[PDB]
Amino acid sequence: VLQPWSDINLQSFMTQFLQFYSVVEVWTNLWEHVKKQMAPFLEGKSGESLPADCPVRSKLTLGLSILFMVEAAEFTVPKKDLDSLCYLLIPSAGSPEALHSDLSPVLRIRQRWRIYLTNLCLRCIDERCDRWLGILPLLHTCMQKSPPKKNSKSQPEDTWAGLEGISFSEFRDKAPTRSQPLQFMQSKMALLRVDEYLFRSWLSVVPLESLSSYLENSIDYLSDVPVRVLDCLQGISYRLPGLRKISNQNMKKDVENVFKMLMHLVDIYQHRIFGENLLQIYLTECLTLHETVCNITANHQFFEIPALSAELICKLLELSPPGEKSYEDLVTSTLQEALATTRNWLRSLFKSRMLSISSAYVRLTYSEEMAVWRRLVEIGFPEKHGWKGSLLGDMEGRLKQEPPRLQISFFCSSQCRDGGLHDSVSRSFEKCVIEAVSSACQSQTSVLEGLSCQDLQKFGTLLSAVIT
Amino acid sequence: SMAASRRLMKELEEIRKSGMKNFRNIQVDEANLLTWQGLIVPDNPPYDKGAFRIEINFPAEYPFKPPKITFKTKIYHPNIDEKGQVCLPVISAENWKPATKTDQVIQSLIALVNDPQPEHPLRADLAEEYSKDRKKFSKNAEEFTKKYGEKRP
Amino acid sequence: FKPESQFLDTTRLVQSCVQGAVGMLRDQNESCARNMRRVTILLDLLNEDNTRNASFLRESKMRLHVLLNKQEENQVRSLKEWVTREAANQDALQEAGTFRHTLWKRVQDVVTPILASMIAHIDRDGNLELLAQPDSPAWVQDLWMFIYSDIKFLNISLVSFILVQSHMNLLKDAYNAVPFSWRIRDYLEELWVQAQYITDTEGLSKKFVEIFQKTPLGVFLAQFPVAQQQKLLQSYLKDFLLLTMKVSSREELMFLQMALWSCLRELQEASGTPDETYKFPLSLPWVHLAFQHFRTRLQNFSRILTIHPQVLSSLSQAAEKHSLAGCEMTLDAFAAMACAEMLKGDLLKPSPKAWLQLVKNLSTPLELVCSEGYLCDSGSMTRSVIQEVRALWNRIFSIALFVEHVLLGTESHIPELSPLVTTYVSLLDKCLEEDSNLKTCRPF
Amino acid sequence: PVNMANAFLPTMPEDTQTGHVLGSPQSSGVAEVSDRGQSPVVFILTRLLTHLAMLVGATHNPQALTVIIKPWVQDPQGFLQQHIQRDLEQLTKMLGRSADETIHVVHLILSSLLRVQSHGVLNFNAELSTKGCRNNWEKHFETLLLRELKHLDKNLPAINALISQDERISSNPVTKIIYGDPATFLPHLPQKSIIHCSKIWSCRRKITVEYLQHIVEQKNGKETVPVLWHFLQKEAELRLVKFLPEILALQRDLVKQFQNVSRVEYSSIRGFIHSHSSDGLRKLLHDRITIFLSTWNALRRSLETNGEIKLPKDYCCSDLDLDAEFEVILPRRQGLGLCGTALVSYLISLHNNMVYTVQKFSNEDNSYSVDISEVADLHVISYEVERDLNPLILSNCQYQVQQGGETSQEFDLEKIQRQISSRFLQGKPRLTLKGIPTLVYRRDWNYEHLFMDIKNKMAQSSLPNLAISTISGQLQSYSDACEALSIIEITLGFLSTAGGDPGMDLNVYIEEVLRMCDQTAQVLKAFSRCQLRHIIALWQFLSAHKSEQRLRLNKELFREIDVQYKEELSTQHQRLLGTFLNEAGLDAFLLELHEMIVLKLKGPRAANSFNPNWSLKDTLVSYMETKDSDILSEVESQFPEEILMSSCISVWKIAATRKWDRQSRGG
Repeated sequence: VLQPWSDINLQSFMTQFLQFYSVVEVWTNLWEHVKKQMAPFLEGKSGESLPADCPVRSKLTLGLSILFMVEAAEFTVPKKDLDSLCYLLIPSAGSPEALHSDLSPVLRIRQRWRIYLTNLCLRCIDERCDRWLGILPLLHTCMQKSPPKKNSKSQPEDTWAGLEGISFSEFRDKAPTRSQPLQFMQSKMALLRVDEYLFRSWLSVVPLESLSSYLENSIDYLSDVPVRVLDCLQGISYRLPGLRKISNQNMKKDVENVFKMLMHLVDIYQHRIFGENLLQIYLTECLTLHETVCNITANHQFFEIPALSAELICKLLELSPPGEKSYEDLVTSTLQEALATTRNWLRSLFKSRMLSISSAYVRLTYSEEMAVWRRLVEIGFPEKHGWKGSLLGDMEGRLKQEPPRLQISFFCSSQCRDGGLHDSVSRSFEKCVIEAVSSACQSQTSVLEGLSCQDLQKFGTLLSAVIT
Repeated sequence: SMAASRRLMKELEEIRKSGMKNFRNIQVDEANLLTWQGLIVPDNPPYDKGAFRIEINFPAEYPFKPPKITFKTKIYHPNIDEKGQVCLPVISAENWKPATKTDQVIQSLIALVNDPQPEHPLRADLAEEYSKDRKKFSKNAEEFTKKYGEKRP
Repeated sequence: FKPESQFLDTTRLVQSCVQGAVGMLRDQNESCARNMRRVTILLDLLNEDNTRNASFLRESKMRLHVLLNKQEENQVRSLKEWVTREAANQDALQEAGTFRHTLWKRVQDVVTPILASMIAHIDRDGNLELLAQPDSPAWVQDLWMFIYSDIKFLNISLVSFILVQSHMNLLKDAYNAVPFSWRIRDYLEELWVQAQYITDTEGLSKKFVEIFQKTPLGVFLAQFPVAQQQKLLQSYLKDFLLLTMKVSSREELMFLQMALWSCLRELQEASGTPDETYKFPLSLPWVHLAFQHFRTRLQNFSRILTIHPQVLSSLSQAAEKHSLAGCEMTLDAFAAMACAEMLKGDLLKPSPKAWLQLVKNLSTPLELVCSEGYLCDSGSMTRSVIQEVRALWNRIFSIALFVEHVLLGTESHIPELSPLVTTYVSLLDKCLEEDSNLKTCRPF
Repeated sequence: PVNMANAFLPTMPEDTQTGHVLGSPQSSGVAEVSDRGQSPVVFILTRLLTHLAMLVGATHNPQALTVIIKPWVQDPQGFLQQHIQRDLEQLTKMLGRSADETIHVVHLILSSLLRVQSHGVLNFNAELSTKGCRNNWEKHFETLLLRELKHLDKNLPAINALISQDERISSNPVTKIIYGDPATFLPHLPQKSIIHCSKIWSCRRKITVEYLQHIVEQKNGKETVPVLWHFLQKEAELRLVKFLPEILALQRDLVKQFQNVSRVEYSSIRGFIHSHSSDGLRKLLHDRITIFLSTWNALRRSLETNGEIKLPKDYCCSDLDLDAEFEVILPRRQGLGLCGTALVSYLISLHNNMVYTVQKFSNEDNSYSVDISEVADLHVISYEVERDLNPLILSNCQYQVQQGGETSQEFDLEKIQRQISSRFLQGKPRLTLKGIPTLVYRRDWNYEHLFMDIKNKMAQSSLPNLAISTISGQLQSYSDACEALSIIEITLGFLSTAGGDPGMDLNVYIEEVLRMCDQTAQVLKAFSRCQLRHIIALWQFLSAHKSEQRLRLNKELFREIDVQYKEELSTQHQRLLGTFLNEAGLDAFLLELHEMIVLKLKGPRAANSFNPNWSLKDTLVSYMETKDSDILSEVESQFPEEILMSSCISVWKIAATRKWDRQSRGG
């Protein structure tokens, strides 16, 4: 009766099945009967190759029919039947969206089938989860288009992915013993042309360690449309604040890899990504990403991730083509906010003094500190704004907190090496050194007695300071 | 806003008690003071044979936004179109000031009616007619006033 | 406002900003401006003494926190550092005096418009009066708290002088007897729409009541005593009357109240004995069902009350003389009967043209009520009642035709035949009593 | 046609709108109802003759008609041929006769308007340059068309017989069995029968609503049956009235869910319809928006002509679809949201006009009136023409026969009038605009409406001198002044939208009536001796006080106003202001000045009319007549005229500093 595929035939099918179930061990025999209908499609048959006695020709139609049957029965299904059923809902050979919109009038009514698909997804929550990912295309072909709003303004990640009924938090945060999603990704990669929500709903579910791979093997996809980088950033800044403090090397390298591929994918194509006055949303998104990534590092050794975030903001500002004064106000505001966020982060995570001696062999309490200061100032920002009159001032103020004599002793204690060929932090160090020498020589206490200070350039600077 | 309409009420009272002897039969609806209707009665020829009905609408931003004056009676002027719109420099947005009371506007527009200005016309052809042959303009305006002009009070 | 700090005294802050919040609300210049009543109501139930007040404080703080968190993500995070922004604000720092007074003032300014919008979305038509009312049964407070703790059920949005609209154009201190009227009305409209579209018109009532029992509101309401649900029932019925139908009267309010109750009772008796949906006969959605089954026979009835208010006075005794609203609806028929009696009573007044007008304004409702298909199914006694009502309506309709033709003509053209036509109309009226069916031979 | 550049063309709707603005012929809109004062048949005849006129003009020179007709730029030939096809279709649908006979009748009209040589068309512009001459020419055209149309039925059989006698189509066998000749010449025919006669098997016309319009306008129905004429004049638009309740429910739901300003992020209508959590609501709203868009498309042709609310033409130019923008359906009153509001306004206006005319014709009195807050399904006129109107109108077409033998069609207007009146049109009350759903957009922060509300509710009076002295001495600090300003502004907002007692001084009001707890006791001591009946005055004083305090120290006193008003005064103007301050009520003057400045000099878009070249006297006397009634002559006759409004906060600075010198250096 289900043939041909129409709303009237679907309604008659549902009524007839309801009457059949009302009138008529029974469902065991029914399932054993439906398995013989299932098998030919699993053997790859479709269309003419299907058995002549098969009452259903299309496969999504029989998938919907069996979904209706299992919904009106409230029973369980064997695990081997999950792969067989989920193979039947993938819209294979349905790459254009025109055929999806042509099949939509046969499936007009919207939310009851949403309910059945949700309970199918929750019923396939079992530990097979192999052919599940093909249902989201149908779960989004009858859903709203991509909302152009900002992160965390509209609503949480559930509606951005378009699911709103599946909790993927436990899968992204567990022991990854099932690597099947990656191979399925490289198997059915050409699906995402059918609709747009699939990129978001798929970035939501991919684990952290495989997100870099999922990112750089979509180079052709991002060349087809230079606007899904927005959604990649949306996903990253959605999942980032939820993840807590990173204290490990696995997450360290995973985030390094994904950020590195992010810079690659942003850089290679063109400035054309930032067309149609889309720079504002990109700036807001990169600011939120920087804010989220800065608040999850409190180990003084994961500075490189904020470094790449700062470099991302740098390159995003650099590729902006000149145009009104609104853009200049926007860029001043975003630079000020970035510097404020970095300043607050370095205020928060570094709770201790500096170069406490404690051993007559004075050494830094936060030894991996100078590299952090160098790395998070070397990025390029416009000189009309701060980032040079503010963070260098932070260096000056931090170094004016230490006693002149102890700081001078540490200044060439075989730690502050590697003169960076007019490094700005090196110039700040020389300035605070000459001020400390001036203060020490202003008092009547001897300053140089035991310097094991074989580096000669800073001996020269010290001598020039003491004479002058 | 009614804050404005209070000042228009004061203006109407003072103009009615003072009298103008040339702008008669003023009427207004009390539920909406922002629309005045009046009858221009000129004194100088060739416009001494009829009177002309006018309507002045006051924007809610009055006294500050200048009122807009339209002519409800067809009149043969080089300065007023068939739509009735009239350009008065004392009311133009770039020359408006709040102290300009409605009686000064009425006096200025009546004086302009009695003595047209061709250098800034709204009907170019009538300006050319006045400039190149005064007699033709005289007969045309007199005939227009005769055929379409309202009955004098 | 995050639950489990002592970094601020939130109750003190809300008592300080309630006045400023309520000061910015604007009614429509005559719609029972109750600003002083609102602020007093809030400040006598924003305390920590009673258990209901403590739970209300917790729920209101939760609402304030969620609204503030939703509105904070719009900021550029330079406003998230409120302390730093306000400190760098020399103007307000030297305006409010000491630095902590300045910080408290900035918190007051930030919070007051959100609280104003919250009060606008809470006191839609006097919903605070129910919490203010003493000795109110437990159901009022319980549904108020259930609605107040459900952000998804009641979305409160924020916008500057904000306007509050009167849904019912309520009279002087009407204070609709259900906590949130428009909210449940719209939610039940949506639920009925979903039921009516999911299934066809064969099992609509069962699916509607089942899907109302599926919502958390239904399962929460199911635990109340039967008497409390009954009180809820007539309160909901009267406020539904007020919201859907405007009425310039209080007696007619109770009259259509009884009419809709009798319609609900008749709809309950439409099914023989399903004994599954009959387990919940005293429920809210039934009222909606009644409307969507009997809308015509309600609205037409309202017409009879609006065109000719005088009939109401007659009806004020008719309910006493016949005990209407027992099993089904006959109240529009009673209004028609009393109206017909008064029409034959006054008859040719000093202005018989006015009599023509007051019979012809009301012809169409009595034509519509006396129609087939108008009553899908009812008892045999109502069949006899409707038979005699069409009989009398056709009788007085022929009388009205006779009047509006001959009495109009003689008074308009030749005033010399009135004493004869006034007796001949009486003769034809008295000769048609026994046979109220003109299709037969003898009446013609 | 070159001489007809932007000339007043006839047979066009008037709201001037010169030109040839007409929609695409392939539209589902109105039936092109007649204009204000012309019969529709004469209107259509004149319109088709004029259409042929510009068709000939365009074929002579296409560019002239391209520059005359506004919308299209491609070609006039197809557009005009589609107009002519639609005109002939409407002609053959309206006239009750064969299409060949309708072409015969139009040819007869064209030939009959040729022998009317008697000239009485005088006093009209040949260039159609004035509306009066256009109406005059239309009046002559109506007169001649009536004179020609009143004598056409006596020539149709004769012309048919003469044309059928043409001895070149007479050889064609078709015209014998078609154009009025017996078909008995065919040998393959049944024998002569009393039922198979030629006239019994003859064609007859069909009854249609347009033919009803024709019959009621040709019989002078204005004085006998005007109700039917008014009903069929706008029957096309009232055919959409049945959809009023659900679209009103749409406006109600949109207002209820989105009582917000500048908070909607939805861009497409499809997104809204498809972003709802209920499928029943989803498909309901789908059907409802489909009906809304169909009614909008069918009715976007008379709103810009007779609708009470003026609208730009940028909304009725593009057809609405499921993927259209979002703001069209929002019931707003400013722009692009006025579509549905104006549509429902026109629907209510036509309903009210019809019920009013019907009452003024027959009822003469009715008290049955209702708002839009209880609109039901049957309350509005709801009928289907194919099932309701057609049978009720066709039931009253009597046939009359004579002894000689003839079949005449006659209409009893009383019968059909009583039929249609006693079914739908009677029992409809007078709808009022009180309860129309509408989103609120603007704000009342400007603080003047608050002051006039205070003056309406309460009889405001001046502040006591002792009270003002005590509050001035009590509020000498700046923080106290700011707290007093905040509290008094809160109470001002409270009093603007609520009542109060003119007595009941502010202290007891604050302490318990709104139950505002104690912040500082000093402001309470200040409020101890001020009444509510001076509250607005108190505000202004205290406001000025605050800014005066900002003048006393070295802090910037505005920090918000535009830089175009922040400049110093000239030397001569300083001397003039000093000589003014020499003798004047400086306290009141500075109070009024600060009341002015802080309200409207707010920075950007403060120069909409406030051009910085005016004088203080002019603007002060322009303001002072609004709500205040303070001392007058001291600024009318003494204040200098050459003050250069641009630098007017400088005048306030000078006045405040001189007042400081008065108060402090004096004592």
